Amino acid sequence: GMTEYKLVVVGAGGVGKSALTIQLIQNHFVDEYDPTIEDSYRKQVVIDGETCLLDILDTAGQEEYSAMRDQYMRTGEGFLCVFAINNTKSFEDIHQYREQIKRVKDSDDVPMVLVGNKCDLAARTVESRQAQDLARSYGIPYIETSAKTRQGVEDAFYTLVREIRQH
Amino acid sequence: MTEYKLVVVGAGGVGKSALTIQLIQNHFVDEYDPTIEDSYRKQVVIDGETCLLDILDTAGQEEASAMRDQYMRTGEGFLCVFAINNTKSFEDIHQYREQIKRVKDSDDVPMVLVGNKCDLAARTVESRQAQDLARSYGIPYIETSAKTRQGVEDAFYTLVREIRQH
Amino acid sequence: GQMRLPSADVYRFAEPDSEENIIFEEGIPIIKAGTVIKLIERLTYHMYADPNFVRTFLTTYRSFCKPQELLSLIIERFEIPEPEPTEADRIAIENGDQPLSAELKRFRKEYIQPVQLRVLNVCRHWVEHHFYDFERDAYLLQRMEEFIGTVRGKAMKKWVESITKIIQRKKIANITFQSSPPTVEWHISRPGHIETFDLLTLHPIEIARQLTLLESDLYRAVQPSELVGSVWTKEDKEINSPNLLKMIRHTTNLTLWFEKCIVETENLEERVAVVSRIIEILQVFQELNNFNGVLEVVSAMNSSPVYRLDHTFEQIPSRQKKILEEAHELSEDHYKKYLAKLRSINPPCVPFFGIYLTNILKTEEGNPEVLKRHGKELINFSKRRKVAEITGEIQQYQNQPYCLRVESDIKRFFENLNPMGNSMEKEFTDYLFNKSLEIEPRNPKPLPRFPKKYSYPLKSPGVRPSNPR
Ligand SMILES: Cc1cc(Cn2c(N3CCNCC3)nc3c(N4CCC[C@H]4CN)cc(Cl)cc32)cc(C)c1F
Ligand SMILES: Nc1nc2c(ncn2[C@@H]2O[C@H](COP(=O)(O)OP(=O)(O)NP(=O)(O)O)[C@@H](O)[C@H]2O)c(=O)[nH]1
Ligand SMILES: [Cl-]
Ligand SMILES: [Cl-]
Ligand SMILES: [Cl-]
Ligand SMILES: [Cl-]
Ligand SMILES: [Mg+2]
Ligand code: NA
Repeated sequence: GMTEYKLVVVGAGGVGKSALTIQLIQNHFVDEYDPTIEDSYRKQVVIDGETCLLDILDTAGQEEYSAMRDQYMRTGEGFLCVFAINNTKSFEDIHQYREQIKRVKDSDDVPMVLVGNKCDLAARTVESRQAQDLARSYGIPYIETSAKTRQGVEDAFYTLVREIRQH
Repeated sequence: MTEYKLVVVGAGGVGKSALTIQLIQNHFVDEYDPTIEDSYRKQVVIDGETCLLDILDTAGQEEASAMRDQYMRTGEGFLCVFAINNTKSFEDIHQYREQIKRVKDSDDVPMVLVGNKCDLAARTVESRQAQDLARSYGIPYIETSAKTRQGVEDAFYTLVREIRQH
Repeated sequence: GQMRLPSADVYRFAEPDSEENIIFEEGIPIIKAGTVIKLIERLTYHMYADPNFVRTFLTTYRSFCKPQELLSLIIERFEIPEPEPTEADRIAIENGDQPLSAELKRFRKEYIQPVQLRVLNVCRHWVEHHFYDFERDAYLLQRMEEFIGTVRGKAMKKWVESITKIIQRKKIANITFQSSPPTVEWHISRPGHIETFDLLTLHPIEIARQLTLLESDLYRAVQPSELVGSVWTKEDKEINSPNLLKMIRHTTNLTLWFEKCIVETENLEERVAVVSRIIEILQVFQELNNFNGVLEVVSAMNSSPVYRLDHTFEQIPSRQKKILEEAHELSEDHYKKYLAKLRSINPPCVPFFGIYLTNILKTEEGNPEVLKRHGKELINFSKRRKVAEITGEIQQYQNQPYCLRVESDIKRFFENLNPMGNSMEKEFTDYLFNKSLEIEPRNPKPLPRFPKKYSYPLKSPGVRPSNPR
């Protein structure tokens, strides 16, 4: 029936990456979660008037299993590359995540978005202009999100779906 | 996976905890640390069916004797343990049997009679006397050693079969 | 009627339950949220024991209460005032008679003694299963030793003396089986010739057995203190989660070793033998319920350097393609078949830890620390119960030992495995991918030929065990 998009979230650990998918798939208006629940990572949405099913893989917490990255990434059609705006190292990691995705997918043009995540009130160290410049150099969109207010979360996932649809 | 709530009861020092830890960890505990209440879980395939055993290990010391109704209400089946070198622990069995029946308001509660410490030569309770008691209750009698593992799986898994068939 | 209680002014744990201090989930009650005072009251409740709650609380409480404060609170819980004589007792005493003290005796038997025993059970579980609090705070240990060592009165004496001994044993701190382990199996490498040990010269059965013993030991060593609070993801992860990280780094090294064995075997026929041997090891991992091992192999075969080796794939026997495909199917649909298989097998097993880590992290990130109700902040205990359900599952699979004999030299070989050498991760995984491109170039570049590198027979001895008398 409706199209299912397999999305994969990648990025450094320990800096709130998991809040992106939790806030999306959540009961938006009840701050609660059981990730063990079958299809706590599947969500039917309407994007530009077209209903589809998002299947989101977020292996947050498994970052030390670095030799499993290919196994996980191979499942995906589009990728959210996430860094924290108060963690410069996580921003510097983005280049290698993108290179690894290109290699797994055997393509120079994989649907992907760059996401800068605000995970606390600690001082921002990556300015939006730096991240915009990086995204432009890659030819991909940039979305900033809050890990607390849900701002930007729908835009991040919907923009990625549009990237897949327009590939 | 069906879940089974087993409760191990009997006089202080008969080996309830040693039996349970042998089942759970394949280890024999030499120390005698009196239990207040401990609980364990074990996934195991019995007669081709996977289940999850919740095992409640209870206090045998008489100072805890007023706190039993609460665990007898929740248990599905009971291992009634005495030690074959302690006649007093065998005489205490009928008090546990009667209390379980009262609390669960049932004459038909899954139970197994366990004579533990069967590795020791100096027996004071003869198998026949225990078997006669078990027959009067309608339940099997299994002799065990928490030290050697003799009969340990048989005791616990027979109780599971009793609950299954209940 | 119900027993009367001490005045809440002299004993804080007698405040009535209300929605301002405890909330229950919709035959003992399950707590959704409460003040720390109410959680401790129910942890040590006079009407029933709740061993699951004791484990849940002691595993997770540091997110809402400091260890020093917990000890102060349970000592306060323990010190229960006794009621004054009743009117009937007074009249007896005024006549020179001994009072019946019926209400006092009932309160001792049905309130004080169960609450005090359940406080001691918390202390006992705390010392036996969560002793790290005391290892990290010597003053906390002194306070516990003093509290236990000064409990008076004969009703508690057996457990006070026992807990005192347990503490002293923990400060200065054997398996029996239903049958004998199978005989250790040898192939080209013979016992004591560690210099020849390699993927194809050790027996594939024994490779799988010794890796399973190693991976089982690594799995069994991970304590809940390495997991609660998501501490393995934070800046101090090497301090707080060392056994977990050692376990993960072993898994990563084995996956990279499999990839390295494959792509450094440049001759096609030899590389087919290497891959075939790895899938045989995977088969034995499956037989042993070593799911960590299964996924180590699957991750290697799905890696970018190996996945693209179509000429190697073409020569793998159909039956072995099927073994690998069914192993990969365990991971599909968010590990649906893996989860069902783990829950159906007869242990011992070695679970894959990664799923637990993601579920703990998302449970802690996706639920609030407190619930606000009637102007009060209540501890969200349901969130902690969910974390402790995961740590309890982990612990349940840590109990059962494997009935397999250690081979000390093979164990040392796999403990010391270091496929990356002195190279950094990026340089090494780039090296593996460039080797892949060398041995099977991208179309339309022609496929080169390469000389053999192994001087010994490539035929596998198979994975069915042997048994001499
Ligand atoms: C046996 C073997 C397998 C692979 C690599 N590989 C391939 N390849 C597709 C591209 N052509 C090459 C083969 N498919 C899979 C696979 N899929 C899951 C569903 C079914 C199958 C379809 N993708 C799972 C896993 Cl884990 C490994 C897979 C490389 C070498 C060297 C091998 F010897
Ligand atoms: N020889 C032998 N000793 C045993 C056996 N089972 C238990 N013991 C010993 O008997 C003592 C009491 O064991 P324990 O398991 O603590 O008994 P318990 O019934 O749990 N006691 P409590 O009711 O106070 O909790 C320990 O020293 C233990 O090693 C057995 O099968 N053989
Ligand atoms: Cl839209
Ligand atoms: Cl996910
Ligand atoms: Cl357990
Ligand atoms: Cl190596
Ligand atoms: Mg005991
Ligand atoms: Na920074």
